[PDB]
Amino acid sequence: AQVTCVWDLKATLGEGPIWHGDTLWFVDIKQRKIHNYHPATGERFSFDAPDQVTFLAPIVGATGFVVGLKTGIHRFHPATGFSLLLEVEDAALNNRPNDATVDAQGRLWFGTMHDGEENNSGSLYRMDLTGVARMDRDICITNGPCVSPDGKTFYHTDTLEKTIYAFDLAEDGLLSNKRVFVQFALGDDVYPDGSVVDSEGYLWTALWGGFGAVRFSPQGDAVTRIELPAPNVTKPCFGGPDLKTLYFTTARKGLSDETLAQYPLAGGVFAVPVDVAGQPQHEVRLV
Ligand SMILES: O[C@@H]1[C@@H](O)[C@H](O)OC[C@H]1O
Ligand SMILES: O[C@@H]1[C@@H](O)[C@H](O)OC[C@H]1O
Ligand SMILES: O[C@@H]1[C@@H](O)[C@H](O)OC[C@H]1O
Ligand SMILES: [Fe+2]
Repeated sequence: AQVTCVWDLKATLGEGPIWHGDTLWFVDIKQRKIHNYHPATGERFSFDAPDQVTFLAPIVGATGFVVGLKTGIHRFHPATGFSLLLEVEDAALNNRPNDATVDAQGRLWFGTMHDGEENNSGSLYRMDLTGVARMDRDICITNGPCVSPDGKTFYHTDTLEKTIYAFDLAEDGLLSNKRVFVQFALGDDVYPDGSVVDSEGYLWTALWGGFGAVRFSPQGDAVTRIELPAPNVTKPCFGGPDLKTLYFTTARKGLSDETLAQYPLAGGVFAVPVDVAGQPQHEVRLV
């Protein structure tokens, strides 16, 4: 259908969109901002973060959000700012968190990455009521943790290796039976960024350098591709009254001034109606 640039925000690294409280929340990692977009009114709110902020997740029985800062996992509320919840990694790695999801058990799955985007020092983490467990390792840029509606399949992306993996997800939160789900052969400079799983179990993957997003069947076959006037698309997010408005964050990061003049809406927020609803956002169980 028609794609609308609903917020010509020109973010440096728009990322981590979630639908919460009937509005769209997301981040600009590199401008260190949390953004909030109210589609019903067009109202926009922005909050400064004391470090790069990479993901947002709401909390069971509590206000505010748990967020990924470069310095660790924090609680955030607009009224009180940021407070450290826990550190996950040696700061010496020059890592930062990146993408995250909340599964149906209130577990927060989030990745880390080399902030310099060169070292294979990133990991996957599972944060729940039993603590924080390292689930995978040795990945330069992690991305797009997500779970299927039935809770039995978990997807995770190695962006620079152009590969999405699928795992069996057990009821105690353990992973097994890792296998290639999709390896990207869509162009020299096209990499999978963030992904979400829709209500039918199909995977939507935003394309870095691919000017859009691709919907994949549970068997790993592309069924639909959405074009946006922005070379780097970072993550999809289902929102709107019935989770049938697919929002996308995008990024100006990595694009030359010439390319930005050619694609000036890069870094904007885009919305397109789709036929299959997304999954409802889950809240993290912190205690
Ligand atoms: O600009 C990028 C910077 O933000 C990142 O930290 O390191 C890689 C650079 O390309
Ligand atoms: O650093 C960026 C990361 O945050 C994004 O998820 O994938 C693209 C990278 O350039
Ligand atoms: O080769 C891959 C193909 O199998 C998948 O369906 O679409 C993505 C391609 O990269
Ligand atoms: Fe990402």
